[PDB]
Amino acid sequence: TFGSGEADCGLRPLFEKKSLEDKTERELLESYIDGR
Amino acid sequence: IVEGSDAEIGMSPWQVMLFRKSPQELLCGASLISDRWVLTAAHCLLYPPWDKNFTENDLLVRIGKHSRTRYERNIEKISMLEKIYIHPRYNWRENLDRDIALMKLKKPVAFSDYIHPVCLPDRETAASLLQAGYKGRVTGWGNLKETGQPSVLQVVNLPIVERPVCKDSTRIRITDNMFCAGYKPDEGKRGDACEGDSGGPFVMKSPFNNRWYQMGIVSWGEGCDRDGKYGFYTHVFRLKKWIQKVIDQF
Amino acid sequence: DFEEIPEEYLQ
Ligand SMILES: NC(=[NH2+])c1ccc2[nH]c(-c3ccc[nH]c3=O)nc2c1
Ligand code: NA
Repeated sequence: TFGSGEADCGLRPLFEKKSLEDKTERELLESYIDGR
Repeated sequence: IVEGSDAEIGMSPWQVMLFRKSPQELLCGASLISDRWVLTAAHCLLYPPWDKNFTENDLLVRIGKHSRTRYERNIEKISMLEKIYIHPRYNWRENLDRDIALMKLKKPVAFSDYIHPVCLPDRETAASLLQAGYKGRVTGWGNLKETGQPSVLQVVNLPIVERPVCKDSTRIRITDNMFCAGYKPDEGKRGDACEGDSGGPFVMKSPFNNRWYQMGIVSWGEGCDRDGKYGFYTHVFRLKKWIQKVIDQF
Repeated sequence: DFEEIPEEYLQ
């Protein structure tokens, strides 16, 4: 509502929250000069 | 989405559909930013050239979807709008500069595994992720070809392009409130948003806190997936103050 | 093409 958003925003129930990855997110992370 | 794949169940839980009541049809995409606010492209609502000028009453917001044409009983929610706010300086006369709009729902929606909001970026996240070469994701139920509509929500991951390249691909004036993304003719990869995808979200996943942020809104393009051309998006972080003002003033 | 939605969403 205020800046930023909700608080628990951007964490998907069926993925992040269960520590599961969708099939192409790795592609994104790999393009930010790799993220990890 | 041209050259995208079928999304997964709950992959983009913030994807929203703007549905017209009569005729009943898909208009644009939108995104869920809080239990009561939806973000979309102003051209989805008001575009005088083609006599478009919708009001609260003419639209419906369908949340929690996957299928494009079916009413997914017990999974999606339908809300009516309370108010529509367009950016005071949205420019529909020249280049769709400040193409952003906010809609206030009648009632809050309850989240689920299929309905969850996206984060809006902050100065530092914008700073660290909106870099040429980095890939973002776009989703929508729009056409699959320039001239062919999907059954499920589609997704494609595109790279951000250097501004000089974006400007040199069109005759329209790019402003600092837009950015473009897409592969080059020379990257053997395709993909783009297309008709029916406007208003939807271009997102990135931060590697600092694993959250998905929405950096852009599908705004425009010249044709779909044409070589040499790119898709332009509204720059959410540059219009964020405007966003905060209407959400804490109303 | 689109399925019908429950009438209480038109009103
Ligand atoms: N190729 C693209 N990146 C693109 C993106 C959004 C579009 N939106 C539209 C559009 C076409 C007709 C009516 N309204 C629209 O938003 N064409 C579009 C093309
Ligand atoms: Na292209």
